[PDB]
Amino acid sequence: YIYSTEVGGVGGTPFTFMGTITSIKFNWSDQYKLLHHIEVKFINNANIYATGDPKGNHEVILEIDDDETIIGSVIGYKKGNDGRCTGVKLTTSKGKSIMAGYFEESLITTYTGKLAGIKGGAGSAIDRLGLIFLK
Amino acid sequence: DNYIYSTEVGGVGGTPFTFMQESGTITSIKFNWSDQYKLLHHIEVKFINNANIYATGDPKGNHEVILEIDDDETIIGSVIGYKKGNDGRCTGVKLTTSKGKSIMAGYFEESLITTYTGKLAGIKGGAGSAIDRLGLIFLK
Amino acid sequence: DNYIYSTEVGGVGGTPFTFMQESGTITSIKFNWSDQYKLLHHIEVKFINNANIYATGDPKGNHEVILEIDDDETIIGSVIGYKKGNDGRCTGVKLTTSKGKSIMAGYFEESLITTYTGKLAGIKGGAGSAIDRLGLIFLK
Amino acid sequence: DNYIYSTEVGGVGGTPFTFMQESGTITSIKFNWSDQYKLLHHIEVKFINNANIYATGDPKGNHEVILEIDDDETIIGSVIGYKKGNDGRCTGVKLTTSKGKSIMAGYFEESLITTYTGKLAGIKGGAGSAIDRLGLIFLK
Amino acid sequence: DNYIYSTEVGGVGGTPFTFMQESGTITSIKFNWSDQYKLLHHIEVKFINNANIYATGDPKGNHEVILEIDDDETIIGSVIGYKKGNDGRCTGVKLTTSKGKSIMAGYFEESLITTYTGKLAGIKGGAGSAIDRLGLIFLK
Amino acid sequence: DNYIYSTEVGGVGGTPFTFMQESGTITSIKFNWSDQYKLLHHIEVKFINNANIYATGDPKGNHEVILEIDDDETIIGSVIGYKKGNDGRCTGVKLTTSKGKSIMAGYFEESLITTYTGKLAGIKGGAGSAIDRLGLIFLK
Amino acid sequence: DNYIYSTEVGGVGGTPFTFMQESGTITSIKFNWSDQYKLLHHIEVKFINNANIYATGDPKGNHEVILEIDDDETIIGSVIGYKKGNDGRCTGVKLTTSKGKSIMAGYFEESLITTYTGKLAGIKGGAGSAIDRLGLIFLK
Repeated sequence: YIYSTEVGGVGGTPFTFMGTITSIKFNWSDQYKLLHHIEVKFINNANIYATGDPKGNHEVILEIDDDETIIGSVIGYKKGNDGRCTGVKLTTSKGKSIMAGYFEESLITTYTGKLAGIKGGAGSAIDRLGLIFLK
Repeated sequence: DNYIYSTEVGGVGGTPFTFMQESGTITSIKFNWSDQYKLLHHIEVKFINNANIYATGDPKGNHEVILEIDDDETIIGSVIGYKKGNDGRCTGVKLTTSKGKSIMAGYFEESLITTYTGKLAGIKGGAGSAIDRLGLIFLK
Repeated sequence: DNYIYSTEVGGVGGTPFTFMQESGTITSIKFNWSDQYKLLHHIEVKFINNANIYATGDPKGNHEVILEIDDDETIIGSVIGYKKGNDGRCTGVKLTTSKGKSIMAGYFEESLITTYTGKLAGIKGGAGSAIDRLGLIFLK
Repeated sequence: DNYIYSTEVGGVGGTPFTFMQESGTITSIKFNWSDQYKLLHHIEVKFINNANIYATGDPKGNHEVILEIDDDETIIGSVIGYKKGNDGRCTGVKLTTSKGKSIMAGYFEESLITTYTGKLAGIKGGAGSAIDRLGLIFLK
Repeated sequence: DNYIYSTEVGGVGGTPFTFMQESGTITSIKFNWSDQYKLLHHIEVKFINNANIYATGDPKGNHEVILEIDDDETIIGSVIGYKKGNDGRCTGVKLTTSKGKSIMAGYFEESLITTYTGKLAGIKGGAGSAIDRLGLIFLK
Repeated sequence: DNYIYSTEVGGVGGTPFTFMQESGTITSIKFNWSDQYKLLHHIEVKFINNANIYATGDPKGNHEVILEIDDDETIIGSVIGYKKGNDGRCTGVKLTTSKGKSIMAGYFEESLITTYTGKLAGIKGGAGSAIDRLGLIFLK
Repeated sequence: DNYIYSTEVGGVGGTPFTFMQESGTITSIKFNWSDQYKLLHHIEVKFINNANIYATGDPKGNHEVILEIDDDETIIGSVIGYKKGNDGRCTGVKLTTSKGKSIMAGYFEESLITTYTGKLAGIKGGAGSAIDRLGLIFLK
């Protein structure tokens, strides 16, 4: 497994969810321009692993075929100890793509391959998010 | 199953519907929608080797689109717009086939899902005044 | 039949027409339409190895387009605009062939169908003042 | 005989013309047109291994375009703009070849035909003040 | 000949020029033009295995462009702008080669020719104050 | 060496830095920059098989970007914006890899370098308040 | 020679320069230019297996660009802007390599040359205050 850089702040409760992700969901707000909540289903598992309070007015879901990889990954975030995740654009190997939240401060173009989990911290909002892939 | 169920999105309201055939694939599908309420209201679905039209929800909407689908043609680009929550609704659908055919009906102002892809084999959900909830279904 | 029938779309009005030949395929097809009423009004259709012009509905409209079609050339992109309902009408047609040839006729302001694809072999429907109803037909 | 005749479009007026060679192909084509009247007025056509210019209609127009055509080069995109009816006229022509060459002449404000495609082998029609009527011609 | 002569376009005025070799192809070519008069005024042409610079017409124009041409590089996109008539002139030239090189010179406000294509092997025409008349020439 | 040193561009000011590892490559890089001063201010760099974060210059800037880089992924498109002269500075960087990944940081209003390409293996330069000077380094 | 000389363009002024090495190729190249005078003013050129910087003309200009060039990377798109005449000057340069790298320097307001393509092996010309005259040079 390959662990992307966790970006955003140091706040909120630790989460680590790690089969392959076969669905992912991003709750976000216009009022605060933050990611607030994430859920993640796995490949042969009905269980929904979730984190942070879904207090936001939009959500998007990306379903992901068994053979489909992420080729284009970007997380928007505010940098610093006092930080937060603000947005995410993902693009797959089949042209599928999702845009969530805002990109007004800092960015990371992450590592690419088959998305295998996420890790970070979450409270009111998503304090910190880093992706995980295969080789 | 020999089948992949997309996430049913929208609300928990209306009457359960499930359209599939023992060895059939969707060969045609229709979406009624309104400008006044920005909702999907009605759906119909024919299948291969079967004249029967399976329908659901009240077609009270002022537009409709139909996609016919060749026997060997797959869905490669699928998106459902919807309002999230227990008290939710479907608002729009874009489909794109494996032959460049594309239909786009509805509004996408709140929430989205980019679904799974393959040979469209049925739909599942709930419907009343409008389409409360919709999830697609594919082969392997 | 050795034939695939597109959904006839539009209303139930006007006189039934059906154009197909024992061993022809459509070689030419014309669409008359108006700006004043935003309707298809008239259609004509020549066939391979046959000089006869098969026509329907009154050509009262201020524009027309013709698509000529090579012997080996297929339809890959077919769309009919229409008003839905028992008291309905066809409003427009975009066709695209397998050589990049394409025609746009009339208006697409209410409802659409993306039809099935193959070698265009005839048309069927009803016509009066205007084209009440149109469905295409292909080989397999 | 070994030839495909596009539909002659436009009116029934002016003097008959038919330009073809026993085993030759058009190697150059010219279109005179006006801004004042938005008509094609004059055409000329040389053929392969033959310096003679076959011409028709009065060149009273303020623009002209010439398409030269390589020996192996085909027309893949052909369109004639025209006013429909017994009382009709040709208004414009777009041609596109198999090397990306293309020419645009005149106006397309009333009616169109997307013609048949292949190696252009002659033209036929009628011409007077202007080009009353034009149909193209191809090999197999 | 082993050669294909594009149509000389423009007027009948000025002194005859013909730039050719028994076995040579243009290696470079230059177009002088003015903004004041919107005409081509002067041309120069080197050839492969010949240090002679062949020129014609008075270079009284305020811009020039040069296209150098690799040994294996062909013209795939050739156009000459010109005023038609006995009393005529060349106004512009766009060339595009087989390596994406291209030059644009002068103006295209009246008439055009899309010429034949191949490896450019000379030019021929008439020139005085300006370039009265220009035609290109290719191999087979 | 086993390397290729791009040109260090910008000024001669600040403290010398050099980040390289004995048989390893940059696996991640970060650029801090400001809107207020239109400068690169700080850089950090992780390497393959090494948890250490090597950094330089004061991160007083209001934006940062990070590029992670797969083990087999190369830089194919590299550009550094900078103010030239003894009293100079780096103002921006665009990088593009062999997987379409790309990052933009800072401003490009004065001077540029399109660098050498291959596997990014370290950076070298000088830094103080800001990044006085930056040059990249690749594997031969 | 085993070398191809681009046409030197611009004026006849300034001191002759010629940069070439017995078996090497340009590995780097730099263009100083001004907004105040819209001229190229200075050029520098490193070569393969040689740290020496060969330069010419006074760098009095407010911008510079550098193109680094991989060992196997060729120029596929080369253009020099210049004022023509005995009293002439170079105003700009666009280069494009065989890896998508490209640089734009100075102004293209009067005259151009699209040069010969291959591996850049040196430059020659004249320079003073500014770059009076520049021609490129390639291998076979």
